[PDB]
Amino acid sequence: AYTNSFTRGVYYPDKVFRSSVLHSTQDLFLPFFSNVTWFHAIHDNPVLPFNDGVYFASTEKSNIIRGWIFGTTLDSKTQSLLIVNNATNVVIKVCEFQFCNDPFLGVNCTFEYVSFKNLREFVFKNIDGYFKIYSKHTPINLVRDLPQGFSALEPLVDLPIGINITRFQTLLALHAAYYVGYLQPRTFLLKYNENGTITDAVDCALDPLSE
Amino acid sequence: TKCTLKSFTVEKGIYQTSNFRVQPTESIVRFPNITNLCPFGEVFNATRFASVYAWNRKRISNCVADYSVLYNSASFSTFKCYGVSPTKLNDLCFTNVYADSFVIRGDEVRQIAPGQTGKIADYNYKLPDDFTGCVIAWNSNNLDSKGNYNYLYRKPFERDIYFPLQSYGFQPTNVGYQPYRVVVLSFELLHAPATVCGPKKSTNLVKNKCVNFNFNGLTGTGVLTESNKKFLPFQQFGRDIADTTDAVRDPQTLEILDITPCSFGGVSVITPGTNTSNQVAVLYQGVNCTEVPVAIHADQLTPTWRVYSTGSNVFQTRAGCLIGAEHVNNSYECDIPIGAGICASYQTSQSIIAYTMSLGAENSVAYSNNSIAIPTNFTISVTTEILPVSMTKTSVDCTMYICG
Amino acid sequence: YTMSLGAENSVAYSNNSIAIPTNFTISVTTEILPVSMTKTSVDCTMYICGDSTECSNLLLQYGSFCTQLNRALTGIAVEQDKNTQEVFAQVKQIYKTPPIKDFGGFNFSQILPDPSKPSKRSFIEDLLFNKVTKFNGLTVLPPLLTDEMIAQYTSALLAGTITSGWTFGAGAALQIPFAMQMAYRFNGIGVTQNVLYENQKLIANQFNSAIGKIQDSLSSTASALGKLQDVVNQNAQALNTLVKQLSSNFGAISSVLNDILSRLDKVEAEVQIDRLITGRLQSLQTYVTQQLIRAAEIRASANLAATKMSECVLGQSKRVDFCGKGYHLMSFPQSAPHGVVFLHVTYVPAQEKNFTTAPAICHDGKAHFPREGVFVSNGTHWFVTQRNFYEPQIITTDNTFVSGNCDVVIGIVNNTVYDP
Amino acid sequence: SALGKLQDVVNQNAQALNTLVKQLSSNFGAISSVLNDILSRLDKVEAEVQIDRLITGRLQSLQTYVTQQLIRAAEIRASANLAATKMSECVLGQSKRVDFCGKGYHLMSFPQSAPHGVVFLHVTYVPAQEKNFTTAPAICHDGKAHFPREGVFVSNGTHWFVTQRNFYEPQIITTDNTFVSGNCDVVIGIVNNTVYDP
Amino acid sequence: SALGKLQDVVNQNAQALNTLVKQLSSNFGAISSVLNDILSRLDKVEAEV
Ligand SMILES: *[C@@H]1O[C@H](CO)[C@@H](O[C@@H]2O[C@H](CO)[C@@H](O)[C@H](O)[C@H]2NC(C)=O)[C@H](O)[C@H]1NC(C)=O
Ligand SMILES: *[C@@H]1O[C@H](CO)[C@@H](O[C@@H]2O[C@H](CO)[C@@H](O)[C@H](O)[C@H]2NC(C)=O)[C@H](O)[C@H]1NC(C)=O
Ligand SMILES: *[C@@H]1O[C@H](CO)[C@@H](O[C@@H]2O[C@H](CO)[C@@H](O)[C@H](O)[C@H]2NC(C)=O)[C@H](O)[C@H]1NC(C)=O
Ligand SMILES: *[C@@H]1O[C@H](CO)[C@@H](O[C@@H]2O[C@H](CO)[C@@H](O)[C@H](O)[C@H]2NC(C)=O)[C@H](O)[C@H]1NC(C)=O
Ligand SMILES: *[C@@H]1O[C@H](CO)[C@@H](O[C@@H]2O[C@H](CO)[C@@H](O)[C@H](O)[C@H]2NC(C)=O)[C@H](O)[C@H]1NC(C)=O
Ligand SMILES: *[C@@H]1O[C@H](CO)[C@@H](O[C@@H]2O[C@H](CO)[C@@H](O)[C@H](O)[C@H]2NC(C)=O)[C@H](O)[C@H]1NC(C)=O
Ligand SMILES: *[C@@H]1O[C@H](CO)[C@@H](O[C@@H]2O[C@H](CO)[C@@H](O)[C@H](O)[C@H]2NC(C)=O)[C@H](O)[C@H]1NC(C)=O
Ligand SMILES: *[C@@H]1O[C@H](CO)[C@@H](O)[C@H](O)[C@H]1NC(C)=O
Ligand SMILES: *[C@@H]1O[C@H](CO)[C@@H](O)[C@H](O)[C@H]1NC(C)=O
Ligand SMILES: *[C@@H]1O[C@H](CO)[C@@H](O)[C@H](O)[C@H]1NC(C)=O
Ligand SMILES: *[C@@H]1O[C@H](CO)[C@@H](O)[C@H](O)[C@H]1NC(C)=O
Ligand SMILES: *[C@@H]1O[C@H](CO)[C@@H](O)[C@H](O)[C@H]1NC(C)=O
Ligand SMILES: *[C@@H]1O[C@H](CO)[C@@H](O)[C@H](O)[C@H]1NC(C)=O
Ligand SMILES: *[C@@H]1O[C@H](CO)[C@@H](O)[C@H](O)[C@H]1NC(C)=O
Ligand SMILES: *[C@@H]1O[C@H](CO)[C@@H](O)[C@H](O)[C@H]1NC(C)=O
Ligand SMILES: *[C@@H]1O[C@H](CO)[C@@H](O)[C@H](O)[C@H]1NC(C)=O
Ligand SMILES: *[C@@H]1O[C@H](CO)[C@@H](O)[C@H](O)[C@H]1NC(C)=O
Ligand SMILES: *[C@@H]1O[C@H](CO)[C@@H](O)[C@H](O)[C@H]1NC(C)=O
Ligand SMILES: *[C@@H]1O[C@H](CO)[C@@H](O)[C@H](O)[C@H]1NC(C)=O
Ligand SMILES: *[C@@H]1O[C@H](CO)[C@@H](O)[C@H](O)[C@H]1NC(C)=O
Repeated sequence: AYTNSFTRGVYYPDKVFRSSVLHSTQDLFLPFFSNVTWFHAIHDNPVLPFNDGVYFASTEKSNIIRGWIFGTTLDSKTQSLLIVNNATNVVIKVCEFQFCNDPFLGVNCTFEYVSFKNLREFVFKNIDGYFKIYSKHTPINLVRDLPQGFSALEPLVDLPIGINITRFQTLLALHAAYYVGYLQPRTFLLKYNENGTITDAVDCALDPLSE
Repeated sequence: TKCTLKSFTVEKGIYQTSNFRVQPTESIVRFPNITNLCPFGEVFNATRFASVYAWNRKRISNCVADYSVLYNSASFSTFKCYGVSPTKLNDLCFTNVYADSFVIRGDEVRQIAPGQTGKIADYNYKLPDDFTGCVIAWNSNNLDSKGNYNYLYRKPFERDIYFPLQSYGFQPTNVGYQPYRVVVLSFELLHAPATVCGPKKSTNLVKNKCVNFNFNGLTGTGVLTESNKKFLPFQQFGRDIADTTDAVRDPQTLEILDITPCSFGGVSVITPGTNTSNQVAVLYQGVNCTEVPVAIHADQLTPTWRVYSTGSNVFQTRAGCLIGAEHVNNSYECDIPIGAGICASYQTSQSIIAYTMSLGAENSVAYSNNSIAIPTNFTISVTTEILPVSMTKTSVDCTMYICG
Repeated sequence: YTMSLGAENSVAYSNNSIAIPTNFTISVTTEILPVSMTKTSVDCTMYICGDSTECSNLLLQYGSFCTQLNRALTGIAVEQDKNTQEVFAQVKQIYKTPPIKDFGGFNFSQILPDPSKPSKRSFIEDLLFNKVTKFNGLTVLPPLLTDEMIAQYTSALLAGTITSGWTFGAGAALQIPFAMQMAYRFNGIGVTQNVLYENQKLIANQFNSAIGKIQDSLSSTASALGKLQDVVNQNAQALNTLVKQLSSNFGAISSVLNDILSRLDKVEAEVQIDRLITGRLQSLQTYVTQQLIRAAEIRASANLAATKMSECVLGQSKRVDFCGKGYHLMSFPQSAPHGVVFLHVTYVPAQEKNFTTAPAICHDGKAHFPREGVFVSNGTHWFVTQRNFYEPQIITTDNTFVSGNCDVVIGIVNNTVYDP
Repeated sequence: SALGKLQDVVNQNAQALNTLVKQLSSNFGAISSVLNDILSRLDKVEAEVQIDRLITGRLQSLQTYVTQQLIRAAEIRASANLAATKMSECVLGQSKRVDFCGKGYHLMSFPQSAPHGVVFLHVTYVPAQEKNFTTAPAICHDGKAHFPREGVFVSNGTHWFVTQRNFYEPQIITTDNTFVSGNCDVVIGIVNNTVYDP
Repeated sequence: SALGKLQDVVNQNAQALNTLVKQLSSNFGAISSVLNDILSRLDKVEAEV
């Protein structure tokens, strides 16, 4: 199955404040109106491709979707990236972790750290050995699906961890729904407001009017 | 004005000057205030360096560097830097630094540069064409030689984990065939907060005066001020339409500072001809009269110039503040145009007056539905009109002009 | 689609047919002209080097490029005040509007000043002024004349034009009643002046209504001001192009000059800074060259505007299709942002009739020709009439001059010519 | 200062040449402004770098001068076409075109030569010594409305006259000076008189 | 030769275009006038200069 991404998946290209300007930039972005693959928490935790970089989102009410796993083979042969979002805390690690092909949370390890009503949106990418995370949390009006509209994902992480990620997975609490899309190199026009905030955008390659 | 025109005589008019004012300025220095020393005394001094197929890589972060003591160490046979000069590393600073470490044969230094040739650079230590940082190397025949056949060789920054697994039997008796150590320092100059910085001490912070500031390596010059710009929490710099630094967050206090250039109030000098008088008046374009001495930094300006800040002979035109002309309520033909309806003249006991220009004598035509004025006489005028028709025919032997 | 060039029309030509207009419409065709452009000036040292001392020194070695650019832009800047003054300041006295508005039924109230605004722009000048929309060493200098001073001159030109005709151009203004000024404007297009007086209430209503249609046009339709808004857009776009070129590398390691000076030692930094100086300076030369050629385009329009002011405000112009379509009567100038608007009042003929016509008439052997106008017939009777408004007159020796005889003339017709 | 335009055309062209000459003193980042220094001080492998900076700078200076002269030549040509138009309409003719030929009503113009220019002595009639008069657009005679053939009706306060527009010259109002058009009713501001029939 | 102005306006534009095209033959100090020579003979770091 698929759904329409609309204008989702913009994020701040750099840690620079800009006021009122129409900035122009080129980076790995989710193409507008792209076919994102849609999943439900039923008989999920598969392994998907990572391709050149991922857009991920989940629609939520109680934090049933609690984490992610990334790497080449995800099977203790290498320092796999592991991430969990557990109520009062957030946890990020890389190590030779081991799991069966059905992981759940019960209702060379160079890094380790600890800190539907809603939508949680994310971008996960790697460039020049630097892993990055961008995110946003919001309430939503449309109960079914990704709402047609715009909001720029703010940065959470940069890590110099250098993993050759090609595959990834998401983690469920067991005794919910989520979306996967992929970034493409795109030139984007970004409208900054008076408050340093990106508030509209154009995917230049989308159509001749966007060009 | 005489200097702007390269002329000792100056005619009646208004002249936009080039700024020749002395503007002496002072320095200001700002950095994160973390106290750990960086591990360079480990990195340049380890028991054995890695094989270049699988080089060491250490992140350096959250610490104070001493590129000065490294650059002054007589250990190094080469210290070549790319996109940076080894001196400036002490005043510039970085979000992270990555040290890559390995042994080479002493002949191989050629392969360790942005985009260079050869099988080490092709297989297992590609450097990008725009590498920013330093390559530092020295002889290690005293340590890495034994022979030591373990020393093995085969996108940028990828460790390469028939066989490609070639190696050197390094011996103390080897001279280009001797082992050398190399460290590459790669520098992360991104817009995030700095975490590796040079030994340079931070000063106090100064506001509302022109200063040569450094924040984290941004060696600008300008008037620092506090500001009202609502930065998002992760943003560290703010930028102009020009893609130049318009604002910063200070590294020691998370307040947001504007930056602004010094003497942005443009100067025009209003003068009668110097053959008539040496008295002049100054228009500071755009500025507001109460701000003039602050705007031009009159606090550090030549006294004869400084007489053109304050003095009651001060007048706010819409074009900017006019100083050293006498405002007048009468109106006259425009002698020297200043702008926005203001003109100046030199008049009687003499001064430069400035006034709202007279558009002409006001008249009411004596109109009614039954009154007509008919002329009973005439005058034959002989109005003269002058027109250009040609200009001096030049011709340039451009080979003799350029290369004569 | 293939574009239409216009509606196709076979003119009903034949060797003895003439169409004479039996009526007219006044029209008030707006014409809009640029006169000046936003007066920029650039501190080329501040633009190229941004208070950097190393760059401020290096730019000296490129010599008088920097000062000859400031000279060229200063020439453009003064030329804008010259253009503006040549268009509006054609009148030496500020003629002020009369207290009582007894202009024979004509109603200028929408184009004369209003005391209700602190800058006394007329109603139509306020529509026009509503329909049209920094630290890097660039500056905008103000115009010499303020928008209010311009509105005093357009009022002076207008109050002269209304009270005194062309005479305020030729000498001191002479008062003349407005219904007498229009009789002069009608003789100036070969319409016999009784055609004004006999139709004065109609002509007043056509003029007053046409001014009203300009308020509706200007209230509804922003695209009429396209010439002026384009002159604003080009100069704002040229400024923004010149600013954004500060962000370009031109082959240096960074486009931000303080990066190079923070990051490289002086011997290396000079090579990088020479690229930024060369790029920024080449961008400035490009901008100034565009502005010189654009200022020449504006000056050509300013000289045209100054000429329409002299010929059609201060005068009446015989130059066909120079001051609006139709035969020109008079023009009222109105100020507008960086330009002028002329309300060209014109006479446009309408309601034709066809008539049988002859170049000459035979009486007793004598060939008679019209003194002014043409011979026509309703079929049964022959009349002489003026060329531009059907008004049949009996054919007489006052209306006609004799020359030669019936033998020579092609297409001559027999009639009686009456002896008064 | 009356000759300011022609003197300014001389000044601008002299200033452009003197600017173009002074740019030979600029080194444009080369080790000297003077080409024979570079050629005598440096060997070809090094000298070809520095001389290429001078060639680039001097060429860019010459291109700038030629661009100024092309634009200035277009400005002069617009003035030459204007002057040629004044010669044709204003010397070779009499011009109806208000304030094209000097100021006041045009009579004739005499050309005089001047350095890089032309000067026109525009002879013009300017009216003077106004009198105010009571006026009317038409005269009623015996119910017919009479209008002036040329000029306007005026009164000195006791008598009505017709006179040409631009020089007060009262004539008795007559059936030769005036044409009838319809009757008294239609005209706003008509006045009674007699009209004398010769 | 009566059509002097029109033929001159054609000639100037053809002359300007042919001059602009001929300038692609000029070295401007590069080792060849032809970009594909540089891109085939030189590796990137040398070629970019
Ligand atoms: C990243 O890891 C993947 C495997 O996880 C590498 O992909 C293989 O590359 C070899 C050639 O080196 C191919 O023969 C295989 O078919 C590839 N496998 C797959 C599943 O694509 C990949 O080369 C690594 N990336 C880099 C830049 O080294
Ligand atoms: C000449 O044309 C005008 C219109 O331009 C005519 O005036 C209109 O006449 C009709 C009646 O026929 C009225 O309803 C309109 O209100 C009039 N318009 C105006 C503005 O007054 C005029 O009647 C025509 N005259 C002749 C003799 O044909
Ligand atoms: C001139 O025209 C204006 C409208 O263009 C007339 O203004 C109106 O005047 C009356 C009172 O006389 C007011 O009731 C209206 O509200 C006015 N209209 C507007 C839009 O202001 C004015 O009366 C006319 N004057 C003459 C002498 O004709
Ligand atoms: C051509 O014009 C003449 C004069 O206007 C017309 O002759 C008059 O016609 C009216 C009726 O339309 C009569 O009341 C008059 O008595 C006629 N005058 C004379 C002297 O006889 C003539 O009818 C017009 N012809 C056409 C075809 O319109
Ligand atoms: C105008 O009227 C005259 C008579 O008044 C006509 O002249 C006669 O024309 C015929 C035919 O050519 C001749 O036989 C007669 O000898 C002519 N008489 C005279 C006195 O010349 C003339 O034909 C008429 N023309 C028109 C156009 O109607
Ligand atoms: C208006 O002009 C007429 C004609 O010039 C004047 O009438 C004459 O006045 C003089 C005395 O000034 C008498 O001798 C004549 O006999 C009058 N002529 C006629 C035909 O009446 C009249 O006086 C002038 N009025 C004014 C106020 O200047
Ligand atoms: C022109 O003179 C005539 C008389 O020769 C004036 O006509 C009289 O006007 C009054 C007032 O309206 C009427 O009571 C009479 O009946 C009219 N008499 C005739 C014979 O029509 C006329 O008013 C005068 N007009 C002007 C503008 O002075
Ligand atoms: C999404 O994919 C389907 C095929 O799976 C394709 O028909 C459709 O055109 C794609 N969406 C868009 C917006 O092109
Ligand atoms: C989140 O997980 C970490 C271990 O991964 C643990 O230390 C922390 O206490 C947990 N918090 C909650 C609320 O589960
Ligand atoms: C790290 O890599 C080595 C081989 O280089 C491997 O033996 C070891 O098991 C890895 N570390 C962990 C914690 O598995
Ligand atoms: C900027 O932020 C303020 C609150 O700090 C808010 O009132 C305002 O609407 C915001 N403006 C924009 C353009 O988002
Ligand atoms: C390296 O270690 C030796 C002692 O083993 C010490 O004398 C020397 O100063 C050190 N040098 C550096 C650069 O750390
Ligand atoms: C800077 O130093 C002061 C003490 O001099 C310290 O209180 C402050 O926390 C430091 N700044 C930061 C950002 O920690
Ligand atoms: C210079 O000034 C004197 C009066 O001081 C005057 O007579 C003379 O004409 C002036 N000359 C010029 C070239 O302005
Ligand atoms: C000028 O600055 C003063 C404060 O110094 C302020 O009160 C005033 O409003 C300003 N006036 C203008 C015209 O900007
Ligand atoms: C000028 O006019 C103001 C009022 O507008 C008045 O207060 C002032 O005293 C006048 N100054 C002179 C020198 O006349
Ligand atoms: C004049 O007559 C011709 C006769 O064919 C007719 O076609 C034409 O439309 C008429 N024109 C007018 C204005 O009535
Ligand atoms: C008009 O044309 C006809 C033929 O169409 C010709 O017989 C006649 O003589 C011509 N009349 C005039 C007045 O030219
Ligand atoms: C004409 O008469 C009026 C009467 O008020 C007077 O003001 C005006 O000055 C007079 N003009 C001439 C030229 O006599
Ligand atoms: C002329 O104006 C007066 C008021 O100034 C007025 O009473 C008179 O009726 C008007 N006359 C005409 C013919 O318009």
